[PDB]
Amino acid sequence: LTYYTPDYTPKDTDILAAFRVTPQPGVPFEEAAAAVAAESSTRYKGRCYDIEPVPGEDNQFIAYIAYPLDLFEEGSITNVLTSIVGNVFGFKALRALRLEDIRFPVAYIKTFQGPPHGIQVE
Amino acid sequence: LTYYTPDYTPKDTDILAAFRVTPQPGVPFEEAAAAVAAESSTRYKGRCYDIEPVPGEDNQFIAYIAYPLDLFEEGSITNVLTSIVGNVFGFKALRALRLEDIRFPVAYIKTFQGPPHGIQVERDKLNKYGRPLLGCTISAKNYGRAVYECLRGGLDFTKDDENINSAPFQRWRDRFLFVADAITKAQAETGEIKGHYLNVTAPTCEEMLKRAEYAKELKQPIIMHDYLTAGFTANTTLARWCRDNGVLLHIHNHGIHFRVLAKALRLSGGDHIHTGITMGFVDLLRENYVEQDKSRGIYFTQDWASLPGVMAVASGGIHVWHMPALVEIFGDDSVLQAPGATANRVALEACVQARNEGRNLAREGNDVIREAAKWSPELAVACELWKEIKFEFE
Amino acid sequence: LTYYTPDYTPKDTDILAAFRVTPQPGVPFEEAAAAVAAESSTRYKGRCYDIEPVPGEDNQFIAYIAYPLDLFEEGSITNVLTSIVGNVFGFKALRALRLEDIRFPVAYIKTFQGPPHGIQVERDKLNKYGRPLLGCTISAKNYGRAVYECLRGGLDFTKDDENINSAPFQRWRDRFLFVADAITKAQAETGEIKGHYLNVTAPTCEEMLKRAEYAKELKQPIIMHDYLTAGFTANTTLARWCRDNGVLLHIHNHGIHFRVLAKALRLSGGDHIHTGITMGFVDLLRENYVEQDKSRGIYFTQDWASLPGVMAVASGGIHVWHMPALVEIFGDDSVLQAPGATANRVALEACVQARNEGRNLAREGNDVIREAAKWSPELAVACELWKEIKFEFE
Amino acid sequence: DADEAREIAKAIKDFSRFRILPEGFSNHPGDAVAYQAWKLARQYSDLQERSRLIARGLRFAHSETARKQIEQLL
Amino acid sequence: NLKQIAKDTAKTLQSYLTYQALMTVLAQLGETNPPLALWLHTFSVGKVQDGEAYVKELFREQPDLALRIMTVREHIAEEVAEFLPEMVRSGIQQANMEQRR
Amino acid sequence: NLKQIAKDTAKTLQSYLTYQALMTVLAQLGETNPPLALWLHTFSVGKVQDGEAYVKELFREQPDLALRIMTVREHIAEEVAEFLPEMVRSGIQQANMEQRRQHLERMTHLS
Repeated sequence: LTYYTPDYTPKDTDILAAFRVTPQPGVPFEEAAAAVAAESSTRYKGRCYDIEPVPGEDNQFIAYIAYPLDLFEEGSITNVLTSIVGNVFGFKALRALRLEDIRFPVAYIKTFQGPPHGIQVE
Repeated sequence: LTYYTPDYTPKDTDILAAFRVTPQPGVPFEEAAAAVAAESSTRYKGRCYDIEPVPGEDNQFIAYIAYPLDLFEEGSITNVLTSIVGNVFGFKALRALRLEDIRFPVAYIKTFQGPPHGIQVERDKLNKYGRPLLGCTISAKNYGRAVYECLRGGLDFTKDDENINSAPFQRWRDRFLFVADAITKAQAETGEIKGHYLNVTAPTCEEMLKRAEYAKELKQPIIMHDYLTAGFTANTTLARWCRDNGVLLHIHNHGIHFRVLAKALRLSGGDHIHTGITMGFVDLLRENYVEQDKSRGIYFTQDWASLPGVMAVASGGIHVWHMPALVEIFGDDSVLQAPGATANRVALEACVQARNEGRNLAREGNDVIREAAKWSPELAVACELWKEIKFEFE
Repeated sequence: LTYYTPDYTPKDTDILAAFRVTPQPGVPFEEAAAAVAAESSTRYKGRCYDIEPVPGEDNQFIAYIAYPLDLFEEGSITNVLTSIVGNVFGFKALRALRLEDIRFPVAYIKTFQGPPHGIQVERDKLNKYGRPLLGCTISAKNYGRAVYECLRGGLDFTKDDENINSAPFQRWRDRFLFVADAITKAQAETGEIKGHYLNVTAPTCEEMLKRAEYAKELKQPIIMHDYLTAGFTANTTLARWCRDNGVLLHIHNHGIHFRVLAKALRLSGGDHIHTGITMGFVDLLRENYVEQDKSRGIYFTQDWASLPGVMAVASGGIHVWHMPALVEIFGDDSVLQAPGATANRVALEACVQARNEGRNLAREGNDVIREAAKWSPELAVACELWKEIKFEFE
Repeated sequence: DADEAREIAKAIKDFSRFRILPEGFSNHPGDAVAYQAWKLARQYSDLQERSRLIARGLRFAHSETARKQIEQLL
Repeated sequence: NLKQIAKDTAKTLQSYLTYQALMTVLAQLGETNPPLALWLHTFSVGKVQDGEAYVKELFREQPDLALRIMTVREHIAEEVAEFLPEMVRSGIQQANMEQRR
Repeated sequence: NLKQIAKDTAKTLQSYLTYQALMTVLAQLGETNPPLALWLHTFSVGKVQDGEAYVKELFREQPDLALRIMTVREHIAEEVAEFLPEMVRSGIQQANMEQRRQHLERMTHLS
């Protein structure tokens, strides 16, 4: 339960995910989000810092999970898409789970080289 | 005059310089700083945002210039050191100009790869942990016979310094064998693994590629060269020969201060470089985060953001009796310079245990050297040779 | 004190240095010079053979130190500049120390290969004979469009100076095409062949090997980089890329004087370097034999013994109206820096014929600029912009 | 944690390296790390930057005279 | 009294100014003439700051260092003894404050 | 350099000027309070240098007499220490006349 600290502001350099979560009956909204931020990774742990709900839809809530910077390899999309959602889609305590967004920092975007050609170079 | 906007906060991602400026008579402090931030570069312009003065010194003022992020090339120290101070040292409107500091952002530090080996990575092949190192400078056979008996006293390595290249009396090939044949006869007979640091300097680099492929074939330890009479361009062809081999890490009023030269040299590479302000950059090569100490030359604040450290080299001279003065100041993670070599290891190893008892090694340093004479005859000779010079004139 | 034998003539084959020394108070002139010749090297020792003083200046004396021939490695400038002044600048017994001169022997000059191209060899692909040259410094397309219209006024080349590397707004590849596509549209439309001098500076050298193999594939003229933030080691991997290609020749109180830095740089390589004493090294880069001129900084005598010359670059600034002052001083064999570019070629070409008539171009220089306005409207504008400032206060 | 007690042991090191006690501070390490957190907070001339060093400055300061020196910053 | 202490101090001052000579002497010959660096500790045992007693022993060998020891003292006694009135008073303000607190 | 020297000289003679402080108190208390002089003589032998940092140890056990030692840094440091400029250089000229004579004593022995 040190994987849910809402008393925390995610830093300028953190990697920062969202999740449109839907749990089983009776499962609280605060333990399904600690069932996501902890079983992704393993000061080296993600922490669900916010728990915002969704109005007028089937019982969803928006989980804001904040992984550190150093947790990942510079310039890799396979690592980022696998160390985050490796075995987190495989729970039975959730009815559904989607990954709506990722914030990459400024510090981690410019490790990558990107598209070779752009709106100018084409 | 759009190069001086003090109504501006430099961003989280800006590149950010300082300058200890001194102008000609009558030249204002606000136009000399726009004479720096504009003639460096050319939304694409640096802007001197602050103009702070210096108390009790010859008319200096501290100019804080803020270049954008995109102005520069990712991973280059030659570009950063040249697009900033290209033709800015060449004015006659200034009496002097120094470059005291640079803040790199977090976003631009981790473009670089850095030193190949750190405070952690150095201890793999180097068999020394938690205690600093030792190493002393040295025909062709007779030259090999002398390093044959310096490492046999405790020296963790030795130094082929003072510029020994292939002369007609002592060629380059016949120096490598006789200080490789002199390691194989002191590794097993002393119980530790030692190197002999050897120059790779050649006229070409194709010859320098043969003075570093012959050295470590699989033959030989971690073996270095310089940065002067060479560049951040010359030592990039061979500091990235450590990206295959792990073999070359030691780097041996009006200027650029060394802490700018030390940011340029960690980020380039190398594991222990040669050199409040003496404590200043040695808390930049070794630390992770440094908060702004204006009385230390550390005028900025930048976390290093998880990148390998780099140790320091003792730079005062011969130090045989003045051993516990270095152990506190450079700490654990540094490097220092056969009877005359066995006195070196004993005085080093003794103090470190008298620190860990809790004895104040600053106010007690000489008596720890004196108690280590009663089981070591080579420290019986040295303490009488050095200086007890005092004044009790109160 | 066997490092000071004034009873000795330095041989025909010795290496032979000078030093403009300034000691601390009370330090004699005869022990500071033995503090130089001994701590440089270590029959294998340099010997200060002469101790001549300097008249009417702050207590200097000229120390003549003579190292043997065999002490050094054949063909290396890094060794010569490092085994001589390694730890000799680091004394506290001297207030200052400069290195004014070096005599290389005849026997050691012709170990070196030298500049690849000379006063003869430069005129092969460069289509300019018997008259000096011209060249001015300059997004990515809009950057290519500007050199597209500087060479169309008479500029023999242009300069990608002030440190333009690949930034996120202007990459390295998309700058080469648009100033190669801008040469193919000014070679035929002006009747001459022009280059655009481009930087090759990279972080690594493996990237620098791609910024110089892409430039001249067979694409492109003779294209250069620097010596600072780089070495005689960094620019040896690419000055010997001119040993295949002929493509990079322009090099762009207490010190080392430039004439030592100029002996180091002819012998390294390059065809025209950037910079009584202004006349001094420009009679070392260009001459064959120079006799001893103590009032010119030329303290020694060494024939260059048949090795390729190297020209000079104008180093005073913008010079549009001050054209005939440069033509006499640097002579024929030198290099100088679209309406604003057509005024440059006209003022250069005019003076050269008024020299060959016999008119004294020193005492007549401005009137030759004035008669060239009556057929050129771009020199009608420039002469009014520059300075007629005088004093007739007799 | 490890790295915060790293620097607290550094801050008590320099506070005890001194031959002189500075103004308003005593021998306790709560005064040591609140002396550096005030000595390095004089240099800001801005209000919303120094409170990063004032919340930590009000986290350690042991004697009441060492509490007043932190209160001058506000 | 009040006057003889000022000549009493001036005799002690002159001694310490000769110290800064010999530390400047010793820090320079350490690399220039190292044969003349380990023999300067034959004459400076217990009291370094002597002026002529070592020279009376150095006449029977080479005495030339003394005339350099007395020309080091020139540039410091002409540039500290004039600036002395504020340089000693400024440290009084420190040692007034540190003891009052 | 020289500012390295001059700042070192600023503390050395200061500690010497705080000794003539303590000696003026020493002769003073041999006449007023001979018990207080015999106890001040007991602490004086303890071989403790650094006169500025010596008076601080006095405030530890005796915070009162350490003010009278400090008192004459305004009062006796004006009749001893501003007289130093005309009383150094005069002695240097004397040493230029005392020791130059013995270059002649050897020369007469060489004569």
